Amino acid sequence: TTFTHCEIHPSMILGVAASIIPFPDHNQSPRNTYQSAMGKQAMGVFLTNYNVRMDTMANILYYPQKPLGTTRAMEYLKFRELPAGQNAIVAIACYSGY
Amino acid sequence: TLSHLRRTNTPRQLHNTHWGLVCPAETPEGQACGLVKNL
Amino acid sequence: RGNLMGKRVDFSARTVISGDPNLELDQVGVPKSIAKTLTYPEVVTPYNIDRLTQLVRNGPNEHPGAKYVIRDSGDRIDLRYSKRAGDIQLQYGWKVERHIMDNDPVLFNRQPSLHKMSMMAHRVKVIPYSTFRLNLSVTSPYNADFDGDEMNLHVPQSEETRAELSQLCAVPLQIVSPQSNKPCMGIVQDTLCGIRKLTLRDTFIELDQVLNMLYWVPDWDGVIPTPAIIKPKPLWSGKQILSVAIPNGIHLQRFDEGTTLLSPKDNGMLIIDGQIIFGVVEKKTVGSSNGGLIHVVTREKGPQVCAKLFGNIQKVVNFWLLHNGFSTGIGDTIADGPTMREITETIAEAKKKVLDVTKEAQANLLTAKHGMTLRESFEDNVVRFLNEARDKAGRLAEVNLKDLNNVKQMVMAGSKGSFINIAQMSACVGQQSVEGKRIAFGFVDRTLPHFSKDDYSPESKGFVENSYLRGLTPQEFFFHAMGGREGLIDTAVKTAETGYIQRRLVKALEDIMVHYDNTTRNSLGNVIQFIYGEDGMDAAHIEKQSLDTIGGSDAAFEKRYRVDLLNTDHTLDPSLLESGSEILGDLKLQVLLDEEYKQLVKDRKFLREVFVDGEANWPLPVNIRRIIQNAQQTFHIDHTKPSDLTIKDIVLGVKDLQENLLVLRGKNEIIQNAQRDAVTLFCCLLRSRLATRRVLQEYRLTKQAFDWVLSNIEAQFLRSVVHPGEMVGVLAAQSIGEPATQMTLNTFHFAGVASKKVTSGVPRLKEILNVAKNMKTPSLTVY
Amino acid sequence: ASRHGQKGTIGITYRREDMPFTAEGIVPDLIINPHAIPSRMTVAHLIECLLSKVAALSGNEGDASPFTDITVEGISKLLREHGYQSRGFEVMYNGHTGKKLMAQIFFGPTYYQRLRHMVDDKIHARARGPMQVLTRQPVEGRSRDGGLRFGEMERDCMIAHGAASFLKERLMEASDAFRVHICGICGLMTVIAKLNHNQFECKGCDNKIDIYQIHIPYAAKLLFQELMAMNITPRLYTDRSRDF
Amino acid sequence: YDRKVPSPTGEYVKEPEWVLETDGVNLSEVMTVPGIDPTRIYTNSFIDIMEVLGIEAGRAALYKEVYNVIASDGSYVNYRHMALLVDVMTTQGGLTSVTRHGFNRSNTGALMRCSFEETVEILFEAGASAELDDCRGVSENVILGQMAPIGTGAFDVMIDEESLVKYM
Amino acid sequence: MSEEGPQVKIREASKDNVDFILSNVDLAMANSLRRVMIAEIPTLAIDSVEVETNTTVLADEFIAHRLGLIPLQSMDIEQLEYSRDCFCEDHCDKCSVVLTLQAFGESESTTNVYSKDLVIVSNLMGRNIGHPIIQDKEGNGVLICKLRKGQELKLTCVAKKGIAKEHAKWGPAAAIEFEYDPWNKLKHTDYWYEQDSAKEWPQSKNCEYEDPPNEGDPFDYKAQADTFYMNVESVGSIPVDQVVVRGIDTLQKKVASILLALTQMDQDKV
Amino acid sequence: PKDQRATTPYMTKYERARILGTRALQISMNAPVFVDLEGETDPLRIAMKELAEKKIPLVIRRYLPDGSFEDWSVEELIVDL
Amino acid sequence: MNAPDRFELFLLGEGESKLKIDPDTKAPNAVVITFEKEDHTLGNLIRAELLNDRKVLFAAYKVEHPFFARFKLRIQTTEGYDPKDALKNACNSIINKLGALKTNFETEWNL
Amino acid sequence: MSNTLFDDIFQVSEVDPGRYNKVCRIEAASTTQDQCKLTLDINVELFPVAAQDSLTVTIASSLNLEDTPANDSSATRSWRPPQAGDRSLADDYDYVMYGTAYKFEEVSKDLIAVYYSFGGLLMRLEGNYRNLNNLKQENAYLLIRR
Amino acid sequence: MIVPVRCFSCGKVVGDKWESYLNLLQEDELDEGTALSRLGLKRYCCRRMILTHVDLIEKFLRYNP
RNA sequence: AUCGAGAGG
Ligand SMILES: [Mg+2]
Ligand SMILES: [Zn+2]
Ligand SMILES: [Zn+2]
Ligand SMILES: [Zn+2]
Repeated sequence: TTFTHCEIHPSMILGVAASIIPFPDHNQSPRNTYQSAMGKQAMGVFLTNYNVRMDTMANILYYPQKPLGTTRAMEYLKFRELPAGQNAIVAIACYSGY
Repeated sequence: TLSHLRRTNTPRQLHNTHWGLVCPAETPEGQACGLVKNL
Repeated sequence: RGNLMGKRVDFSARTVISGDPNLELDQVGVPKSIAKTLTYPEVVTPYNIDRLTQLVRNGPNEHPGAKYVIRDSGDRIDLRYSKRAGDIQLQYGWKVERHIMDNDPVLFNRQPSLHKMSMMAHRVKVIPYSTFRLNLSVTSPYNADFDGDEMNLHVPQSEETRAELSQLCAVPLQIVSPQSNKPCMGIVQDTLCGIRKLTLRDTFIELDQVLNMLYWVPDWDGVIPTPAIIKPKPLWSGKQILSVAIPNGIHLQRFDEGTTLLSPKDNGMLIIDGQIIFGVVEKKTVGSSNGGLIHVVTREKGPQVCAKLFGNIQKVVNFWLLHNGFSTGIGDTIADGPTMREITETIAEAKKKVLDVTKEAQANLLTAKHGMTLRESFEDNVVRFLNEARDKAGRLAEVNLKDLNNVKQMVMAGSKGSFINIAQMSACVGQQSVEGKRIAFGFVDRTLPHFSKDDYSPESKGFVENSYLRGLTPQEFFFHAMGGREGLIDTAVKTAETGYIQRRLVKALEDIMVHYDNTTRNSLGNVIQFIYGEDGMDAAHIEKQSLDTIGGSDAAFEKRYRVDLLNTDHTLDPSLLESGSEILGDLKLQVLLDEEYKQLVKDRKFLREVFVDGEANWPLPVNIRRIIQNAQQTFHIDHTKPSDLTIKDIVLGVKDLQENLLVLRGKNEIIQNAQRDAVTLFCCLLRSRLATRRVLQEYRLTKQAFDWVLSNIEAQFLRSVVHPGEMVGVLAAQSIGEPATQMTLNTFHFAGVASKKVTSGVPRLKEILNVAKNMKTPSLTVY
Repeated sequence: ASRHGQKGTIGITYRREDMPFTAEGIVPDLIINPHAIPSRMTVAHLIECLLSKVAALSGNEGDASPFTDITVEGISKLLREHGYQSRGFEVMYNGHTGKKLMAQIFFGPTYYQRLRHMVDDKIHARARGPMQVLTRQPVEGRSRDGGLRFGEMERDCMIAHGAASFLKERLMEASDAFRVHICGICGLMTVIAKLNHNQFECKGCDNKIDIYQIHIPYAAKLLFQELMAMNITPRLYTDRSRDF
Repeated sequence: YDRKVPSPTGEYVKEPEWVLETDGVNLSEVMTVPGIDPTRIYTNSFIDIMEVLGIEAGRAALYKEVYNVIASDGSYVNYRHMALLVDVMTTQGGLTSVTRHGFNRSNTGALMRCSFEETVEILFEAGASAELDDCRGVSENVILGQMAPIGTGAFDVMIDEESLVKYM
Repeated sequence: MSEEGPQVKIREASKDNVDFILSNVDLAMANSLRRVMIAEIPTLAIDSVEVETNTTVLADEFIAHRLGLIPLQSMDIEQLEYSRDCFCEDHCDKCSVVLTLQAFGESESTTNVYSKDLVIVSNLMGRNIGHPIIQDKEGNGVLICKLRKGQELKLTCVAKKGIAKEHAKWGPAAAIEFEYDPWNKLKHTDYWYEQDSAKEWPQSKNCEYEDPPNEGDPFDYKAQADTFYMNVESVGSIPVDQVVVRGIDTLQKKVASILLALTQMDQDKV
Repeated sequence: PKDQRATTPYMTKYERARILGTRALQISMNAPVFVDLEGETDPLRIAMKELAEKKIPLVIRRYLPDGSFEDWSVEELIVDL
Repeated sequence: MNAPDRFELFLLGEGESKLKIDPDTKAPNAVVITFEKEDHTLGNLIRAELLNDRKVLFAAYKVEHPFFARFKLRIQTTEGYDPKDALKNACNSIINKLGALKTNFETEWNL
Repeated sequence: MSNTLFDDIFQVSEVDPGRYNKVCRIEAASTTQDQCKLTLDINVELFPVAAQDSLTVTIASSLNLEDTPANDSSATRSWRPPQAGDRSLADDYDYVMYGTAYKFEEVSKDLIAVYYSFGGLLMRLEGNYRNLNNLKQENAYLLIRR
Repeated sequence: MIVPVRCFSCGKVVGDKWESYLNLLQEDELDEGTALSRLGLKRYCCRRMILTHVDLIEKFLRYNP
């Protein structure tokens, strides 16, 4: 009953890469870290004018898609504006064994 | 790119006082792990 | 260290690996582009000139082509700059640097190379695409995965080196590791899981499904087995079809907790003559365990047959699983209502207990434990309560999971997963910890700015009440992140530390070898061990066996080993022998029986002195028990008929075997004495295993079967003896260095009777190998 | 890789005709192994999928923001309202036979990221090529047609295997090999090998007769010469005088 | 602590006994304490158990502790490998470490010693002391491309005169 | 299998849909038919693009890729020579269809380039093929790309004959629904459940076409799979009924070809 | 010495490996084969046949720690393994 | 890079006949037939119909590896019933049923 | 077909589907021969059972093919599909299983027990004191009349 | 960057629905879910092709070359 | 050619 301040929103403790993870608090810690590294490795549109600038090694997805499930942080990181991946349909199952 | 712009290279554990100031999850794997932190 | 001890080499390749269940254990899928690139200087002879001239005609643009041709003059003909593909006539003695062909022997490995198993020879299979393809089961020794791992090829150039690899480094030959005295390869991932499901009691297979499964087995003899059920429907059990993969003559009996040879649980394991008889097949049976199928087959049939076993089982099971299916999802992590209520009650109860103690500690009523302070006594007791709570909650969830639960099934099979994984996903994640402690007060008298000062209530110091399913709350999340951080750190540090340690051991023992005198020596010729391993035998041929005479009461021993033809108390039942009525009262045979028994009594005395803890299970060469079973089956030992064995023949037969075991072959008393000592335990095993009653009542063998057993034991024993030239130095160094990489304990997480604040894991290993004068934890045990 | 630190590579690709399918004719784009879950405990990965399906069916954006009041039960309720199994399991058929699979499959939309690192820019193989001028030893680097390093650990294992002739081949025949003449009197590489008149002469020992040829790795030659550079002799003898 | 004790029946029966686990080591005095069984006292110090009892006791204890470390995580390594290690570390009558002050301080071939840690610091000594390297070790033949003794190179395949005749 | 089998019943039908009840057939055939419709029916599609002018945002091959996915009238595809069997060099009107695309940002506003803007140049010889399939109620068949005022695009396309096994671009099936044993009577699947599978699993729409199983019934182990519910779609290049008929024809030809092979060997045998 | 050979009478896996390798090499060098080539063209397979029939014309010099040695012929050695 | 040609999924190559019939040695009246450039889209039909023939003792198939469009078929029959002819009969049977399928669909469609 | 190793009638005292959806553990006792109890795992899904049911249980050993005695086709030689059920065949039972043998456990000499097993489904028959016909030979066809 | 011609998972042409899709959202002001339904996009494996599409080409055309 | 940085395993 002596509170002096209040967090604007718990999720703000996360950084850029961490904030694009779905339900971070339902993963084992190390996995969120691993994703933080993976996010940096993803392909996608970097700069809108990438066609103008000449550079060494650009990796542009043909058809970038929004994350069907997003975090509110993406509103400020403009991830929806410049996403990096696709909404693939997946099946978690043992099949041919490959 | 944003991960560079918010990058803080220390010259290695998640100290309690990091709460809210640097990201708990974001860190390099091995070597500089725990030393390079992101805001 | 840079250019001499290690160096860059030609005739090599590197790329990403991917799994391929349709390859044989000892095969490797090599991309056409690599097969085209790398070459081999095959010599032109009267037995291959036909093929080689065709390869020249094919040119250097085919995955069955060739490149440079070497003349006797030493000239190298570059086929990329030649219009004489069909004009060049090869002469005998020339060489043709052809492309890599199927079944070529190549050396294949993964970095870092921690042990022999990381370097194995495979048979090349030229494939499309651009990854190396591997049989799932070979990744276990490589320590490989398919998340982007890369492997190296080293291609032999001389005929001598091809032979050397194919006869020494071939995968099949590495199935049983000398490191831990067990198999290092086995059935894992999907196949392992699939097998469990396949061999379940309720698994029955339709006719046409069976026809395909049988066809998949490469070694199927074309004989369709009669179905378990013949009337209403011709159905085959999963056990029946799987057993087709297993070779004839194989016997195995594990026998688990509640196994009764009829248990409704279908636990344990019984295999007779290659036929699966009883028990669900799981990790314990077809895993890397040395008490399982993989080991037995390797020993009984050999490396070549066992390699086929891997292929046979995988092809059948993977096919069956393909047409069955196996998945997993969120529902598998969800416990029902009642269960979750009990979980929250368990957590709440523990919290109450922690609170009660907290109050007592605050009230200065809590008494310090011996050997520690009051404050840490409190800390200790609280952690204990919270750990117990986590586990109890986990068990509540576990117990109430249905057999349908896919996660549960993977855990039951033993293919990825464990109790704690279920417990954390479905129930309490548990108390987080940093450096073996609860979350420390990084702020003044508190862990976060969200708590008041001086508050030790479970959750304030890292206790997580929620499951991964339920989700962690901000504070729990952060505390969890802190625990995760130190974990990540340790996984980095330990590779630097164990990498160094491993190298030091290998270098230290680099030149330790078994010489032709059977003595272990270094470069200087200094004797390390007069007899390698204090027995002179190869670890790869050692199996854990039971020394029956060590245990049991003296009375029980007498009942099982004393024979007295002069007194009815221990006289053999006449019906045991064809002449069992003639031996009655035969003092001369009684003398031999007295000799035998006397020795067996001495054996108890001796072994009681050697193994004071009473342990009867020890690693000894030659699984005699299994040998006996082979005789019982091979000769159709009818246990209702009197045998033609003679007591004299049994006693002297066994004694003769002992004399013909050999290890050393010198004539000097020094060597002869060493020989007598070298085989003491094995002889104790022989005597305890092949006693008169054991041979006549328990193992009612015929003279033919009995003689066969003795000659069989001899042959196998000789095979178990270590070969000269063996690099036991490096081998031991790798054997000790490798598994050290699994020590993530550091100082705790091993438990004991006293306050175990004892340095362990890698930290302790370093103290030992460095011979530190100031160890962190001295401790003296006084009795 | 997914958004949950779940990496992987494409083991094999199948045409739609050969892959599992739902009653509705929906065929997976990417099949993930069940064994990749239970040990990693990436529950969020599973949740994202469930939520994503609801989002696709309802035609809106899902909210996976960390610390909210969104629960699995809420999500599953919505899914059941769309006529699908509440926990995301769907009955699928075997693409090969068309027979209904015995186990139902957790199936739905998710989000994967194509990562940098492609086998086409990693695969490497070379048989003879550019060697470093210093040590005459295959150069370093995939892009420069370099060789692969047979490291200390790799030769250690060959020793453990007992592959003595293999090491000789890989350490000398597969790179670094040099014929050098050694003076029998003083085991130094000072012989003037006049390989055209068969004249030798040690000079300093005046040995024009008792010399021998050694097949040795060029790098080892450099070692010995670099020792000579420090006024230290490494006298190589071909006749063991110290019998025992 | 519990311990199996061969009962009067001949069969081992688990019995309990009081054991005093102390913090610190001082065998020189503890062993003489009245009421204590001086033959069962066991420490963690190799140096102290060696100095008090001897190199064989030290070596035996060395094994036991190596064993404990490996066994502490539930893993298993064959006795034969662990025995070899501790035997090598105690061939000199003391405790030889695996460091440059243990392994490198030996009488073995100079071309092998220098491959571990110290390099010219060893080669300079070899030069000044006119050390002769017998070249029958491993590294000695690695560092010059010869078929080192070991495995297929531990013997020499040849046709002698007797067998030549027998092979015709 | 002797003619008195496949009883085809149609529940619903439209230009791009045929809802089937195929009873009295072998499951293997029901599936084989499903599979052959998916990937062994020949269609017409752009398989080569010549880029003359491209000052647009999109990459040359990016556009070429998109063009190959545009569905072309393939009604008379059987009258078009399969390119692999065409002895005529490169290509010709007998085995290919040539289309061109010309666009320029005449307006200052974004100019849209549509598949409707493709123009057939080669001689169709009266064969009903090549015409870009337009099912857009606005007439604007598939958007190829957007175009800025000062930009220009000029392409020449060559469409060929092929099947989905070669590339997904050739498929016409789109999607095929397939289900049998609405009510789990054959026990081909064991429903996963956390309480009551009868309530947890959604009842299939096909269940209304078969009487519910009784709890007093014994497992009818003699029963076989039969009565397959299917719904074949179409991308528009081939009338949905032709997708099915031609799929069936394909299987007949496939079996006939191995039958022929058997005959050929017997002819070559003594 | 000829007699009193203290080393094993069995052929070791290392001896076998090198014997086959060196013999196979000779075969690949177009040396005369002492067994019937029953469709055998692979030097190694050919060598293994000779090993089985003890036709391989080789002697193993087993060096002992002190520099001495024992000569054993292929025919004398017991090719079990 | 080193990806295979998609034409190899259905077009016969050089020296590749459509069928190759080998005789089994593990059992009497049994053969193994190799189908080139042909997966179980067709293969599964063949097995299914073979198992409807009461004179066939064994009928099964397998695709040894998915990288290659090849199909192994094993057929065992009773004495006198040459497995080759058994297959020929299965083909005739399948075609006849397909003919009816087409006819019934076309009629149902028209109506 | 040609012979019988055992022939008696049992009444089911208990049925236990220990976490099984098809197979139940049957505990039955022989009528008349009160020294002979029978334990049996049976595919209930395929062949329905109930407590207190009286079943006729035999073992036999005649390889039940098609013509007069133990024809090899069932044991040793590829098993032939049905069709020949229209020939000499002991198919007048409502359930048939082909099994094997473990060991003739001897219980308290006067008491009785015998070997057993059907591809994973187990049994335990306390067959009469003699069991002389009931040979160790694994060939066995548990025949049950409903 | 323009809408994928054909659904990745089906081959169902959705490259002619984008324009009208936006109209349903703007001119008609419908919920995205109902708009997708109005387009005939029954299967969620096709709905996602439009639902999560990012029209970047409009941004690219803002540059003058 | 060295030198540092970013990563991958
Ligand atoms: Mg990996
Ligand atoms: Zn000189
Ligand atoms: Zn043409
Ligand atoms: Zn779709």
